Amino acid sequence: GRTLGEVWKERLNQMTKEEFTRYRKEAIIEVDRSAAKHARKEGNVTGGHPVSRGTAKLRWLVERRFLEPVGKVIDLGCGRGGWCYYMATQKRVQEVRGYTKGGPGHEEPQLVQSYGWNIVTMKSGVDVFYRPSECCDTLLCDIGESSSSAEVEEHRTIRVLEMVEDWLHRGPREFCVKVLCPYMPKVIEKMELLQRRYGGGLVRNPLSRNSTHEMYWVSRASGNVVHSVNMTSQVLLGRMEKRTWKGPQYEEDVNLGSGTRA
Ligand SMILES: Nc1ncnc2c1ncn2[C@@H]1O[C@H](C[C@@H](N)CC[C@H](N)C(=O)O)[C@@H](O)[C@H]1O
Repeated sequence: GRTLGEVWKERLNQMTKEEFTRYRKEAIIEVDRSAAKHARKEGNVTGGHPVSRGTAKLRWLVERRFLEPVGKVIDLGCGRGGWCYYMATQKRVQEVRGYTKGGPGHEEPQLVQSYGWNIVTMKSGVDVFYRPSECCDTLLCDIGESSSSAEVEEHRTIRVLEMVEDWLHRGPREFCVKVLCPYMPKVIEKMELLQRRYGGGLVRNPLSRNSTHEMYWVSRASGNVVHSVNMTSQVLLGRMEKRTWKGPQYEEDVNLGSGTRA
């Protein structure tokens, strides 16, 4: 259909099992989680290992200044807690509150003791779509249930964005919101309006797998929404037609350290 994003989606759903798994990691940056996995088994809760691949993703963003976490942090759809625990290590942050659905099929928050864990409070069993908004200085959201249907994803992304705006009008100046399907017309229009009222821009995280078109709307980014999205659709589409396959590119999963913060 229209938009490069839609052709990408069509081509993805047409791949065989083996090519789909090969393609999703091609040329993306991927942190090694071996040590984190063995620490979980041995119960090593103070080794400083992140609880998921999510922290390395948020680190990429914060390290490039796409946002500057500060004050009270609320993390919607915290899952295991990768973003909460990473935010707990930032000096400007003083409180981290995470909410996640939990329950069968969903990740439960993992309680570990990486640096600043005492400032973190995660509550499971909370479907954020029904929870009235709360005040915060930094708002984070990483919700986006994928679907083979681009229309389903468009609807789910709009739902997220309308939910997120309820927390934004409260005052959070700093934010990072995952936009599951940014290429569909309704999300493009919704984002253009959201960008007018709250600034920021769409950024493609190189740690994301090629099997998802997800991009992050962060407060300290800018630029045309259509341009940014199409640019990403092109990179994703180009990775399907390579003749030389190099697989995922290694990067160390940085240690969060341990201890508590005053
Ligand atoms: N309606 C919802 N309300 C609250 N949480 C949700 C909802 N839908 C999905 N989720 C959670 O959102 C999470 C998405 C994850 N990718 C978050 C990972 C997290 N950012 C990390 O770094 O570890 C999942 O754990 C889902 O269970």
